[PDB]
Amino acid sequence: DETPASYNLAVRRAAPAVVNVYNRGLLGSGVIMDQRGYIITNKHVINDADQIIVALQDGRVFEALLVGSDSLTDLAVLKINATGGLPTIPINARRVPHIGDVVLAIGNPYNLGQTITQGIISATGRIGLNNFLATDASINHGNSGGALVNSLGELMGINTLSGIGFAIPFQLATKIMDKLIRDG
Amino acid sequence: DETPASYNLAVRRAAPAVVNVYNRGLLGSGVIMDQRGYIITNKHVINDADQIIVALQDGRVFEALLVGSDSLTDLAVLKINATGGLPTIPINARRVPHIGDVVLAIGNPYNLGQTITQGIISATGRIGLNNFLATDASINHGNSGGALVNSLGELMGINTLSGIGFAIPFQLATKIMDKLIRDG
Amino acid sequence: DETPASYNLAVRRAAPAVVNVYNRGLLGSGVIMDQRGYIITNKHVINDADQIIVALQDGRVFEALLVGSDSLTDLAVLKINATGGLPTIPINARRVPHIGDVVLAIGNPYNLGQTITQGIISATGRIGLNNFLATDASINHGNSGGALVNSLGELMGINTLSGIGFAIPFQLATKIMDKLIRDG
Repeated sequence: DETPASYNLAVRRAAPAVVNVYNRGLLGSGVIMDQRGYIITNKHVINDADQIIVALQDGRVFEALLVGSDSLTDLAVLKINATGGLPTIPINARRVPHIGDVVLAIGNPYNLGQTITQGIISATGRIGLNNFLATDASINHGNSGGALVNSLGELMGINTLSGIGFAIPFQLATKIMDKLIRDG
Repeated sequence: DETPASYNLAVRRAAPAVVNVYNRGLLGSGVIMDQRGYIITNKHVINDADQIIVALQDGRVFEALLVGSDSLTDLAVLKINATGGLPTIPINARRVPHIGDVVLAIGNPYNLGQTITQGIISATGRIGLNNFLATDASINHGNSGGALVNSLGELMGINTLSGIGFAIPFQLATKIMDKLIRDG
Repeated sequence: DETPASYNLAVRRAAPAVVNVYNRGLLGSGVIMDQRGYIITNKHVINDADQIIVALQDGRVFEALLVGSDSLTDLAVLKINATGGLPTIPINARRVPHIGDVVLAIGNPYNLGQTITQGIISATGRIGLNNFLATDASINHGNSGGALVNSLGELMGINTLSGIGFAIPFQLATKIMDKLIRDG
């Protein structure tokens, strides 16, 4: 008949880029950022990791290398052997997230698998030492280190644990990722 | 002046079909499925029921007959004496629910009466023995056995208790209802 | 590229009118209602207040006078010295809030500052002595006494504490405010 109001479009372009992270010693989410095979995630996920294992929604499974992390922003960067065509998380550094914007929270809890929740940008600004993004989309261990995107699928932030949920603005998460790629 | 974003349309066509269920010995929700007077609900609602009483939003009140239930899917089917014109829950078996679709949860808790909550389809797939639908719309005893419909009002599922809520896909709930109408 | 689904418009026209309320003896939210400088809030906020202090999002800070309150509806009315141009909360007394309508909850918790959450009108009707509005938007002490507006920004209600949140219909809140301006 007609067309149901839906944010499925955003799911198809963003969700395949979000990933499951495992420990395989003798669990959380992550986000493929670029073709080079760099993935963002959370420290509390990969701490004391023995072997890091990444699993995509297309069925591919890799062993990840821990590039570097940042206790301050709780973020961590992994590195997998990028092969032929990787799903990457849509990014627009020219986009200015506005408060009230619709956002989808994407994460693959070890229980249910990939789960999309819906809310809006509740607030932004600074609250710490040196920048956060608040949202009423459910944000727990199940989707921590996951993506947070607008109705267009553009990456707004990386779900974090710093009725209200938090994310790290994609603009900051980028900078942090880039610096962690440093190799003194 | 202008027109507020609203999913009221879906409410007008679906909500009148959702019903209050009572015990009247010496409480939950249900859904009128067809003109014949068949209503879907939950087992944990009608278990050990003495007299089942159905109440519509138009003010009509019937005594319901328990056709049959299914402990596996927690569903149950009731039967009331369908009179002149019943409100039935819109159904489209040609509709494929997509993840991210907007959905409304409809249920009449014994406290507040009919209550509509809003979310999206978080996830689908299988997780049990032989099929579920996950959503971030509030789903509790207040709306259990209630309807879950898209922005068009089309039935997506039957609220169940198997920050995340669950429903039984309308495609499966149909089959289950049909089989329960069996009378060895 | 394109335009993200967003209720930011409603934020820009309504949010500047919502206010922080402080005690400054030796905390909650409020809503500027009219140019005269009348502000609505909650009793449990200004009870036993020594000095009431109002703070706008534009940086202006006033000392408020308690006009009057109402234990029944938990509302309270303050009065600040309206100067040149005040931000007032959009009001449409010709608008009929429908169930399913999108609504934004606006409040400035003492912790995070102004926070917008999103939901819909779950239910209305009466439930008390002499009229409420239910919604699945988060409603806590952080946004109590705050505004609740539709996607157009029009005031629907005043967040109250009477998974479900409550507000006082703007039509009633108006009448109550007007009567409290009485001075026997």
